Amino acid sequence: MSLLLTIAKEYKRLCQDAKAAQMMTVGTVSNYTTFKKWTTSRKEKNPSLRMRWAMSSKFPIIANKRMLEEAQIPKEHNNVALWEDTEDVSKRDHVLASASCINYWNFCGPCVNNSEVIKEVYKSRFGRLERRKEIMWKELRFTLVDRQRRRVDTQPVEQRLRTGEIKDLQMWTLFEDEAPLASKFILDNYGLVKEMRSKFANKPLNKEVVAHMLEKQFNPESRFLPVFGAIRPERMELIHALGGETWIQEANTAGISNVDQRKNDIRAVCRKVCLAANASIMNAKSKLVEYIKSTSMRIGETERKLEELILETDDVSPEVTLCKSALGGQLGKTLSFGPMLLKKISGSGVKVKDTVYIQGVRAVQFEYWSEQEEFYGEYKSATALFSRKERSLEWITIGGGINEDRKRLLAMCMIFCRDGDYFKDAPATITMADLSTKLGREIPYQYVMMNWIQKSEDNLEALLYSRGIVETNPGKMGSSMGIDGSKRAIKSLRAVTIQSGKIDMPESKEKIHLELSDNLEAFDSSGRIVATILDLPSDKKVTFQDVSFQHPDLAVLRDEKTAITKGYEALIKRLGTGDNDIPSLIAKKDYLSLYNLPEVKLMAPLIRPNRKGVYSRVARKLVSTQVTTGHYSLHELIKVLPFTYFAPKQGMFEGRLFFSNDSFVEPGVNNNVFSWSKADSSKIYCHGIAIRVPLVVGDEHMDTSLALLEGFSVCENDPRAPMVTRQDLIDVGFGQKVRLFVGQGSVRTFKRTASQRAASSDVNKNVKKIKM
Amino acid sequence: SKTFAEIAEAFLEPEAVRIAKEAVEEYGDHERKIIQIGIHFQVCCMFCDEYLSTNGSDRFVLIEGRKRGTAVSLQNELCKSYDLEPLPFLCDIFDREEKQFVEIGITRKADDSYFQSKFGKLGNSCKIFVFSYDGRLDKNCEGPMEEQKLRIFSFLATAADFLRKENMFNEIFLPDNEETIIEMKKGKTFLELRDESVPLPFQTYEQMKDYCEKFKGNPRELASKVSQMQSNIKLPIKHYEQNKFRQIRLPKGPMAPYTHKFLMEEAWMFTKISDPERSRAGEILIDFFKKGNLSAIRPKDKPLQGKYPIHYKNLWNQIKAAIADRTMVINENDHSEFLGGIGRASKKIPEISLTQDVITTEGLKQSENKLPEPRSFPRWFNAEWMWAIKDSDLTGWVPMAEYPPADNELEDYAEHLNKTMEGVLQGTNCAREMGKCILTVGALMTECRLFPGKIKVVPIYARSKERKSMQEGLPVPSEMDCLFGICVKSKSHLNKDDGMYTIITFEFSIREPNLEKHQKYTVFEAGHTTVREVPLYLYCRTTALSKIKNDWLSKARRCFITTMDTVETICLRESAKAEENLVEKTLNEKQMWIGKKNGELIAQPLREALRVQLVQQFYFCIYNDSQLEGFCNEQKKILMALEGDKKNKSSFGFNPEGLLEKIEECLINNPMCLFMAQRLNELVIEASKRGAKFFK
Amino acid sequence: EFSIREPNLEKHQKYTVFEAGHTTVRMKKGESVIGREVPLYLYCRTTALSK
Amino acid sequence: PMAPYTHKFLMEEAWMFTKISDPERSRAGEILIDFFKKGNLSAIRPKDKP
Amino acid sequence: MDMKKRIHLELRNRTPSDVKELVLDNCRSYEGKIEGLTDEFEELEFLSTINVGLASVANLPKLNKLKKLELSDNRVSGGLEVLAEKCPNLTHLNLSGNKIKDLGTIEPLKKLENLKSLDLFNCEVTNLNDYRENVFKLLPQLTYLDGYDRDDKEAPDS
RNA sequence: AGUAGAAACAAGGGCCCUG
Repeated sequence: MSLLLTIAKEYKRLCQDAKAAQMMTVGTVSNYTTFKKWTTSRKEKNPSLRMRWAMSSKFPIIANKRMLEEAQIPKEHNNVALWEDTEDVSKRDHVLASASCINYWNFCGPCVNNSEVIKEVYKSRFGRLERRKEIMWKELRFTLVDRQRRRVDTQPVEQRLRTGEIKDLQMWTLFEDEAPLASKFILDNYGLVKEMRSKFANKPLNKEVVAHMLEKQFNPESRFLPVFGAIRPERMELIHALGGETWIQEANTAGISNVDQRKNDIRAVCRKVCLAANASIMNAKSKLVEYIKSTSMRIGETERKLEELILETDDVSPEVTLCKSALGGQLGKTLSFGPMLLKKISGSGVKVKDTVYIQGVRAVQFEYWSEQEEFYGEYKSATALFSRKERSLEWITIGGGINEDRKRLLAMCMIFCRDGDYFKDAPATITMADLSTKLGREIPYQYVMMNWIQKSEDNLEALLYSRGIVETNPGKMGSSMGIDGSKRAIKSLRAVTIQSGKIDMPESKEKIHLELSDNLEAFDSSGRIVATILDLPSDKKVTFQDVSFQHPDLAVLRDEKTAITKGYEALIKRLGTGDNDIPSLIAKKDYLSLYNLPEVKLMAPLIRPNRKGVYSRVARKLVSTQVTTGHYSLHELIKVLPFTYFAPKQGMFEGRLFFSNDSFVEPGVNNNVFSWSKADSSKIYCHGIAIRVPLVVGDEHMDTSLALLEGFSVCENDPRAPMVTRQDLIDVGFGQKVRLFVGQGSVRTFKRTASQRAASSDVNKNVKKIKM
Repeated sequence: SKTFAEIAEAFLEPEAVRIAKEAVEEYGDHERKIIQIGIHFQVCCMFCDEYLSTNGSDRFVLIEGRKRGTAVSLQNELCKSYDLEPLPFLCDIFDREEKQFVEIGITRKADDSYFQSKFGKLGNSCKIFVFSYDGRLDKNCEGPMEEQKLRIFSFLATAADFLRKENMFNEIFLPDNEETIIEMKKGKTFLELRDESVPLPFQTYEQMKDYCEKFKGNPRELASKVSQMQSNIKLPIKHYEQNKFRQIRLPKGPMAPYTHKFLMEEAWMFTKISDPERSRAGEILIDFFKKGNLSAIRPKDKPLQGKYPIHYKNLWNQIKAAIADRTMVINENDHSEFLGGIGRASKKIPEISLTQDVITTEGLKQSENKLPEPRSFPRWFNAEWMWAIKDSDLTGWVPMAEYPPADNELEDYAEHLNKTMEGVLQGTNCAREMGKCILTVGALMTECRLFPGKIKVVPIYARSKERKSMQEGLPVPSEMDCLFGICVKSKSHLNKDDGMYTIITFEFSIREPNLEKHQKYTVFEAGHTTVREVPLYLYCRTTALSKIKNDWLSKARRCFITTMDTVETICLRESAKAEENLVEKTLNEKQMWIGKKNGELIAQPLREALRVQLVQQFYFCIYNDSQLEGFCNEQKKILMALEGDKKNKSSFGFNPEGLLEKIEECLINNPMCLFMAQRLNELVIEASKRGAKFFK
Repeated sequence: EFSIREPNLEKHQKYTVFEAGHTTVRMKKGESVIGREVPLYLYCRTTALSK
Repeated sequence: PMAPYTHKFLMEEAWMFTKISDPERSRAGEILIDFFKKGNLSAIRPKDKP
Repeated sequence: MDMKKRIHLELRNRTPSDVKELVLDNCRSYEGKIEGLTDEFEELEFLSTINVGLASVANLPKLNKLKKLELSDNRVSGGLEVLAEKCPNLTHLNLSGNKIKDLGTIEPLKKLENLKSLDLFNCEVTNLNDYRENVFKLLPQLTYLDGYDRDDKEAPDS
């Protein structure tokens, strides 16, 4: 308004100068950032000192002037000063004041209507508080603690994201007029944005603060700390008040934040799909990638794509590793040999060949590494630090707390190093059948011995005996391990050391881009294997909740419901741009041409034939009523259209619309067959399966340009087309051109015609056509 | 991040990433070019778009991703089969419905330069299409399919936004054909220097580069030089057991006198009851003035010791007068001017206005810094240490905040222990000195901030609370305001930190002085005071302060923190070894050595030894200087050697004599260092009865 | 327990309450039945018992 | 303060979903599963803040 | 969205003086307060405002020719006295889904002598004893209630 | 006078201002 005119006058006055003109004319807008630093630069060494030296003054604070006049803030209220008319040297539009004035404001100052929005701004900290309040403390005890150091997360966070995904989210929730082009993360996560926007809209707020708080709300604070007991963010946030080196405040904190359930579900899904793809013999890679992209899952309220969550988590499991490898997702330098965990500290080496005789004479190649190396190892409640040297376990130290775990870790370590005579001459019990190739897929002797150990405890005992046994020398009695896993004995194993106190887990902020084979075995720029499918449980049955296996092979439904779902899918795919589609027809109010679509003609056979006319009448009725005016809900037409193909008739409509398979849908209420919500207006749930509706048109519910962006695209710039805003963008015609401003310092030309194709296939196919 | 490939993987398909990687490896070019190529390749892909001809066959056939030789082979194969002319250069894609190759280009500059160069190079042989990240197109034929254009412009827009966000949208990562050679613009002067900073045997950076890039390891010469250097050194190694530590040699001379600004043991104070209304200093100093004792004082012109007594006397009279005027202000006279160092600041003399003749008149040699002089061991320190351990007839000397609520046993334990310690400590004498320093320094700092360029009057006081007897008698004991003396500042124009603003101290005592200890003071005989009647003395001196000292002295509550840390650590460590609450027992039973008496050792429970550590910390806060810093930094070696002796660890060293020298170097005219050094000598002596590595 | 009636603070003190989406109500309409959507509440409470 | 509700269940403020009774599934474990099949319970998703 | 944009959109260049009906359902109004309405709307005879987070009708401007209103899905409580002054020629009203605690709030509506039908569903008042009869005795001018007249006479379509 | 250290202060800018 008048303010706008004032800004224009100021811009004019400023351009009248020469230097300001040169700087606002040369270069791009990014220079602004630079200019933001050369100004207002001043620091202090000991702010505490200067704060005590300043607050001892009369007016140590600055403040706005007009805000005080408008607020009617007086001076010398009760013989105590609050401020005096002056001009600070830096701002030139601020006036000195005292701290007392702040109290005045807080006590007899202007009041806003409501302020509960704060609870949303700082939700993380109110969540901390609530989690605290729901705790049941317990007694206090004194004792020594085995505090292990390690990297963990201290901030419970749902839908952990990256930074590039967060920067756009802030802009799309607060500054939409200044928004950039729509990124994929937005189009995919629409309901999330809608939620975050519903709260911070039509409110008096400082927005920078909100953006900072959102960054904190989406950041898991990772720290390298000493830790004891279970590992959960709910605890690490207050670990300081649970136990130290000498004391422990017992307390139960198991039933809060429901975090690890999500991770175990994810890992179960990964295992399932990995096994599925393994069922193949030549395309398990593409099979797995398809199973991935053909799957989704729910998180709290929202539905997220699997491949998106997998690239955000940090669960170092032999399942997640494979997936993140298929999708080209980088990851850390962490190994996995069966159930155990490993991490290399130092050393090097290279592969080498050797053979062993299984029964009598049966040569079988097995490899090892020819050098000295050092490794950390972590099994359940047990730690170890060992070294391998030319097919031998040189030394090892342990700091666990259990005998069974100790023995299992030791055995898996001996195997990992091919130490012992068994690798020189395998036992009679094993045979060529147990060797490998369940159905052709070979197996190195390593995992062979692994399963041979997991089979019987006596194999494990014999393996331990394979390690040298001697008499426990004096003094070392405490640092010794028997066959049962006892901290001391009269005769103990060879080259072993025990101690109380776990080992400090190493650390490295490194990333690596690895690959894998057609047999699901990943490699890392070397002959080393980081993961496989033999190191995970064999198999198990589980009933996954809130999941979508929209893939034929990964499906249990029959042809009937599947046919219905595919008909609905095709009918939605006709929700795109271009004439002959339903949006253009609605705009033209051609409610009749919809009845003659081919998709309804393909779904018609599924309708109950003895009452198809009556239902048809009702459907057509609703459609006309919605179309003639303009007040429609897109989620109801897509539901009732399949019935409008036939001819109307007369009869009593009970209220339900049945198909030929005793499955119905009701017009207005959600049911198992067709459900949706105003929260997430970009999804349609049929038989549990989810369907993503494109964003081409927006009904009464959708209340922004976000619902139109999948209908637009970029095109060659045309200076003839007009320049408009983001709100009039809805009044254009399908196939038209228009210029527009995007983000900052950028103008382009758009056309309301979509392109459903992506780059994945158009690249993969064209590539495979080159390897011939 | 961490590599251009990972970056490209952000908005590209890893397939094209690997493709462009293998390509650059083939041509062995800088791997910063992974991006451009991938983009071109992906464009070609999204061009083909699974389009089909009338015969149901593929229309476009890729040539870019393939090898160069294979690509040329296929190009010639097609030029032959379809009977086309072979092109001189290679292309990217070929179509069948038209039977003419097609070349794709891309650029950022909004100009035709790239398309003009390409069209000159190839004329009109084949179809060329160059897109721009900002929505432009230049070609030599009809436009492509619509969908192709849309999908290409959209992809390019996203990529350009990403790059601009990563600051990589420059010629470096997106160069044209020509600007493909980036290099540091090595000038002339820089080279002239680089060829001049080379080590001796070489004389040009080229020789050094050739020697380093090809350097090979010759372990034998290395080991030989190692041994040679190992023979011409003869590094001494000295196991302490054989080579013991002598005692420390303290300096010799007079005794180290009192240095702290305020008196602690010899201080006498007048007390009154505190009213919440009158709580400021300028008020209490008058309240105490009305009853007449502060005015009853009337010193005489004959001092027991000191100098310039007339100035002090006149200043005291002026102080009384100002107090009577209800204005804590003083006028600038000759006396105050002399005591406040008003005009005794040097006068400046520029050299431009100086000649050899001016120097001869009045000698202007370089100032001969008169470093401090040594001192001897003070015999009055143990007295103060023993006096600062006993109660003071009151408590609450040091203000403290309140205790918050509690919900779990942990906070209960913490509160209990903290209450015990605070109640034990608040009753001592060191505590009243801490509170005195706190409040007086606060007042002085406020004054220096508000009333500079003006001589003021500030009291030396404190606030406390009489102890709590049983419920019998008068309950709810009252509070008390105590006054130990008077203080005065002088124009604290603290233009800069580390500055100096001279204060003056008028204190009250009932104990005659000693020349060795109370050397700087100037005592007067005032009169008598009650308790019966007793004589009165008036200790007077001069000193100064700074912002730094004022601030650190006001923050004198850290000693509590340190002491609590030590004690709680001991108690928790003793309680954990047995897995039981052993805190009260550890405080009432565990004995700690304190000192010697009659040649025997002395001990008392920790509950009473806390006071020793507290006084130690207080003195560290008081006498802190560079000397004490160096000492306390160099004494750790001795303690570690002692510990090694206790555990039969055969310690050793290279040159202990130098360590003793370094230590004894920083012992000058600072009582605390001397005291602690003598006590350390006594420690090693007493331990020699139980340990080695020490000489007598 | 399920409910379609928001609570009052006094009578409902031992109860923890939520808001669980919506539901439907059914009533006659001439010779047919209709359905009118309403909210839905969830009443949470703990208590003991004996034999 | 006023005396609050004490009984275990709700009398007047209650609510109930309905379905037809099958004598072959006349048990709690079966009735509950059947009620759950139609998916009206799964729709019950209480928000965080009460 | 927002009632302002919704309205400006519904007004496809049409003056706010020749319309006979308006709808603003599934919108939002800050502070539950009307925004964009004036006395310019004279020929308007129908209105529909549903699920807009409204809480009071104080701002509503005078509208004489209006003869039907819908305020369901909101949380209006104790603002019924204003309706008489602004819209005295009103006949049909609907409030199902709002915060109505007692019959005292509904007394002002007696002054709407032109009132014929009223709709109260899902409100607390309905959970009382002898509410339909007591209401009828309070508002004798009112004939239909929630779609049913005395003796439970189902009302016709329209 | 004094401070403290291994050099600095014991006001500084233009009759007026300031940490």
